[PDB]
Amino acid sequence: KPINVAIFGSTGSIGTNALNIIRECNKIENVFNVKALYVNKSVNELYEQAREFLPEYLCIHDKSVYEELKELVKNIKDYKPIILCGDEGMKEICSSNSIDKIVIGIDSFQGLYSTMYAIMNNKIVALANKESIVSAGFFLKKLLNIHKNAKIIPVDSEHSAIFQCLDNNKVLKTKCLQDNFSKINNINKIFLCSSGGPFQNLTMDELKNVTSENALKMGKKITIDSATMMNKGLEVIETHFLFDVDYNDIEVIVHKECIIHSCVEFIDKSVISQMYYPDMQIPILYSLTWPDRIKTNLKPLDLAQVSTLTFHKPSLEHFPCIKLAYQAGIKGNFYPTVLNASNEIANNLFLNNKIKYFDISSIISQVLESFNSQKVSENSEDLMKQILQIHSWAKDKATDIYNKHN
Amino acid sequence: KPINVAIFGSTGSIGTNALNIIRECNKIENVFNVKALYVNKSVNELYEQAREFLPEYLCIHDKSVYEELKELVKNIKDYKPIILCGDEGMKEICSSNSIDKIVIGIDSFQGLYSTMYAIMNNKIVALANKESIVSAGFFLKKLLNIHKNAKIIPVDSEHSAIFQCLDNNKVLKTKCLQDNFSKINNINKIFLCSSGGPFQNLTMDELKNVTSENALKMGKKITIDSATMMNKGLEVIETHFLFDVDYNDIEVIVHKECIIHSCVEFIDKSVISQMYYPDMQIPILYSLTWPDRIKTNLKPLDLAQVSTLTFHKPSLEHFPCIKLAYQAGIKGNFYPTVLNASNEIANNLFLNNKIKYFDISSIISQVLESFNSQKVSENSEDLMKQILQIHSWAKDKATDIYNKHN
Ligand SMILES: NC(=O)C1=CN([C@@H]2O[C@H](COP(=O)(O)OP(=O)(O)OC[C@H]3O[C@@H](n4cnc5c(N)ncnc54)[C@H](OP(=O)(O)O)[C@@H]3O)[C@@H](O)[C@H]2O)C=CC1
Ligand SMILES: NC(=O)C1=CN([C@@H]2O[C@H](COP(=O)(O)OP(=O)(O)OC[C@H]3O[C@@H](n4cnc5c(N)ncnc54)[C@H](OP(=O)(O)O)[C@@H]3O)[C@@H](O)[C@H]2O)C=CC1
Ligand SMILES: O=C(CC[C@@H](c1ccccc1)P(=O)(O)O)N(O)CCCCc1ccccc1
Ligand SMILES: O=C(CC[C@@H](c1ccccc1)P(=O)(O)O)N(O)CCCCc1ccccc1
Ligand SMILES: [Ca+2]
Ligand SMILES: [Ca+2]
Ligand SMILES: [Ca+2]
Ligand SMILES: [Mn+2]
Ligand SMILES: [Mn+2]
Repeated sequence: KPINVAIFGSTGSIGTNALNIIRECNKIENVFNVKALYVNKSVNELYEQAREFLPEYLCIHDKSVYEELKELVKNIKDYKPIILCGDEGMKEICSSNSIDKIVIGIDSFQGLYSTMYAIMNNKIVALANKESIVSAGFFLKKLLNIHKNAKIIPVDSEHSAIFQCLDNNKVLKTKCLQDNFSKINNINKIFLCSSGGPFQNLTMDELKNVTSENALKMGKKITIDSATMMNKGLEVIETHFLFDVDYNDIEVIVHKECIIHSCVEFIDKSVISQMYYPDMQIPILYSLTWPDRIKTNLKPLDLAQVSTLTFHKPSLEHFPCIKLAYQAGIKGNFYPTVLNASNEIANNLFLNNKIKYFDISSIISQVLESFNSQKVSENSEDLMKQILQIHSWAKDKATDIYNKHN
Repeated sequence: KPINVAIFGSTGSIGTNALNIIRECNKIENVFNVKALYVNKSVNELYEQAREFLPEYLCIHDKSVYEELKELVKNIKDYKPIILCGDEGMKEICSSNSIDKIVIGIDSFQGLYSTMYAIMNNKIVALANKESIVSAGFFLKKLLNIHKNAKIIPVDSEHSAIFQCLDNNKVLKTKCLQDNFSKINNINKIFLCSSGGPFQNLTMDELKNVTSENALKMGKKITIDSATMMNKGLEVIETHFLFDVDYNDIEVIVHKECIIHSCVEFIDKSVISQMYYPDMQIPILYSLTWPDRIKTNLKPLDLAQVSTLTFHKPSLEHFPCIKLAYQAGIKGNFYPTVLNASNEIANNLFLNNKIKYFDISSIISQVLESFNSQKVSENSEDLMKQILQIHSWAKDKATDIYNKHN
C-alpha cells in the first residue's frame, strides 16, 4: 500500500522539505504517492512541482492565478489533473478517499482552516503550524473527539522529537491532543530544547537597542520569534496541548548545538531523547511513516565529530516572552489565543523597526492584562467564532497599545 | 497482580540495587513479591535480607555454610522458609510456578548455569551477567527458540538503554537474541557508550605502568575490565547477540560524563538515546516492569546543571582489548567463549599484581590465536558440554602462558 499524501503549502519551507524527503525516499523504493499540492499564489513554482510529481489534484488559493495555472499545466504531456481553486478546492481535496495524510505547511492563523477540514475528513494531519494549536487547542481537542479516526502527528521539530521517544504500543491507546496522553504514556516531564536564537549572549542594555536586522542577519516571522524566544513560549503551549503535559513539567533548556531535539522524562525518571543534525526532513518523514520508519540516505550522525553538547537555563529577564507564554498557558481559557494574536502584531512591529525589543513583551503583557476569561462555548461552531473574535480583538488591542504610546 | 521475583546473587552489587528499588516500589502497594534469594556463601548478609523480605525460598550455593544459615534464620519468628542449597536448590527455584521473573546478578561464567535453567522454565530473565551472553550467545539463542515463553530482558546499563530506546510496539513482536530483531526494530546502528575508565587519558608510556591499585582507588572484576575497556569489548559482543546487530554496526563512544547511556540509530538515521545519572536502579526496575514503567522517587536529571556532554572515539592502541573482542565476535564459533575465559584469567592476574597492563591483551590474544574452530554441536546438552570444555581449556591455556613467560 503506497502512502497517499497531500502537501498543503507545497512551495514554502516545510512544503519543499516534505517533497525533498519524499523525492529521495522514493529513489530508494516507491513508497509515496503525492496526490495533491496546494499553494496560495506561487503558480510558477506549483507548475514545476506538478511537472515532477504529477499529482491527481492541484489547488491554488488565489482566484487571480487560477486560469494561468490551467494554461501552464497543459504543457505537461500525458497529464490530466483536477485543477481547483480556493477554500472549495481545499475542501474537495480533504474529502478525497484516495488521500490518507495531509502535511499542513501553511503558516500563521490561516493554517488552522485547512487543519480543521483535514480533521473533519478523518485524515492523518502532519501539522507543522504551531499557531493553530496555540490559538485553537481546546477546539482542536473537541474536534478530534468528534472525528475519532483523525489524528494530528507533530512536525514541529521538538514535538516530533518527543513523539519519536514514545512507545507506540502506548501511543496507539490514545492520540495527540487527547486528555491523559501523558498519563497513558507514563510521561513525567519534558525538556524542550531551544537553539536560543541570535541574542542568547547579549546583556540587558544590548537587548534594549537590538534591531530586527540584528535578529535576521528561516522565514522572518519565526526568526524574530526565535530571537525573542517567543517561539519557544509558543512551543511550551504546543507541548501542553499535544501531549497533555502540565506547564510545571515543561522545562525550556538552551542547547546551542541543536543536536538533541528534545527529551522526555518518564515516571521512573528515565529520560529518552531524539538526536540528529538540525533537520526538518526527519520530523516531516516521521509524520508520514508513523508508526513505522523507512530507510533514508541521510548523513549518519557522527557523535565523535560533534564532540561537545551544552545545556543551560534561559534567562527570563532577557527573554520575558517565555514567562508570558507560561502565564498565558497556565491561565488557560482563551489566553493562548490572545498571546498568539498580540505576538503576531508585536513581531511585525519589531520586524518593521516600529518598536524596540522590550516593547514586544510590554505590548503582549498589556493585551493579556486587558483580556477577561470568557465562557467557553460547548457548540463547536460557536467556539470557532469565539476564537476568531478573540484573535481579531487581541490584534486590534495590540495595535491600539502601540499607537497610544506612539 | 504482584510481580513474583527471584534475585539470584542477592548479596552482590546488582542484587543489593535490585532489592533497594523493590523496597521503594513496595512502600504503599504490593508491586513485587520477593519469592527467592540465592547467594554463594554470604550467609549473614542473606540472613538480614531474609528478615526484611521474608522470601518463600532461600538458597546458598556453598553447602558448607548451610547449617549456619539454618541457625541464623530460626531467630526470625513465624517464618518457615524453604532453605535449599547448590545446583539442586537453584533448579527447584527456577521450576517453581510461583516465580515469574528472575534477576541474574551472579558474576562470571558461573551465571550461565542459572540463566540456562531460568530459560528452560519459561521465565523472564532479567540478565545483568554479560559473560553468559558472550560465552554462550548462540546456545542461549537456541534455548530461547525452544522455550518460547522465556525472555532475556537486559540489565547491563548500555543494553537497558538500547532496549528502552526501541519502540515497544516493535519489541513486543520479537524478543532479545531472536534472529531478525534488528530488522523488526528498524535498527541501523548502535552507539555503545562507555565511561572510558580511569586510564582513558594516559599516554602509552604512562599506561605501560598502571597497576590494579591505580584502577581500583561494582565488583572488582568489572572494575578492572572497565580500566582495560575489555568490559566494553564484552559489551560489543553482548550487543551483537541481544539485538542481532552486525559488528560493523556497533560503534564504541567514550562519554566520560556518563549521562547518555547508549543510542540507537534507526534506518531513517534518526537517533534515540537514553539518559540519566549513572545508576543501576532504573535498568533493574525496567527489566522487571517492561513493557510498563512505574513511578520512582529518584533524583530528576538536571541537564542544565550537568551543562556539558562530550564524546570521542577510544584509541585501540591504548585499549587493545576492544580490538580483540571485535575480532573474536566477528570470527564467531567459540572465539567469544575463549575471549571471556582468557580474560577471566588475565583480569585476575593483573588484579593480583602478577602481570602488567599490556600483558592482559597479550595473554588473551595468544589464547585466541591458539584456539582452533570446532564444529558446533547440534543438540543442546552436547553444545553446553562443549562450551564448558572450551571455557576450561582457555582458562588453562591463559594460566600456562603466564606460567611460561613467568
Ligand atoms: N520552517 C520551519 O522549519 C518550521 C516551521 N514551522 C511552522 O510551519 C508553518 C509553515 O511554515 P514555513 O514553511 O516556514 O512557512 P512558509 O511561509 O515558507 O510557507 C507557507 C506556505 O503556505 C502557503 N499558503 C499560505 N496561505 C495559503 C492559503 N490560504 N492557502 C494555501 N496555501 C497557503 C504558501 O503558498 P505561496 O508559495 O503561494 O506563498 C506557502 O507554500 C508555520 O506555522 C511555522 O511555525 C514549524 C517548525 C519549523
Ligand atoms: N555491578 C554493576 O553495576 C554491574 C554488573 N554487571 C554484571 O552483573 C554481574 C554481577 O555483577 P556484580 O553484582 O558486580 O557482582 P558481585 O561480585 O558484586 O556480586 C556477586 C553475587 O553473585 C553471588 N554468587 C556468586 N557465585 C554464586 C553461585 N555459584 N551461586 C549463587 N550466587 C552466587 C554472590 O554471592 P556471595 O555474596 O555469596 O559471594 C553475590 O550475591 C556480573 O556478571 C557483572 O558483569 C553488569 C553491569 C553493571
Ligand atoms: O522551531 C523551529 C525553529 C526555531 C528553533 C530552532 C532554531 C534553530 C535550530 C533548532 C531550533 P528555536 O529554539 O530558536 O526557537 N524548529 O522546530 C526548527 C528546527 C530546525 C530548523 C532548521 C533550519 C535550517 C536548517 C535545518 C533546520
Ligand atoms: O558496565 C557497566 C560498568 C562499567 C562501565 C561504566 C562505568 C561507570 C559508569 C558508566 C559505565 P564502562 O563504560 O567503564 O565499561 N555499567 O553498565 C555500569 C553502569 C553505571 C552504573 C554505576 C556504576 C558505579 C557507580 C554508579 C553507577
Ligand atoms: Ca559450616
Ligand atoms: Ca522505548
Ligand atoms: Ca548494516
Ligand atoms: Mn520548533
Ligand atoms: Mn555496562
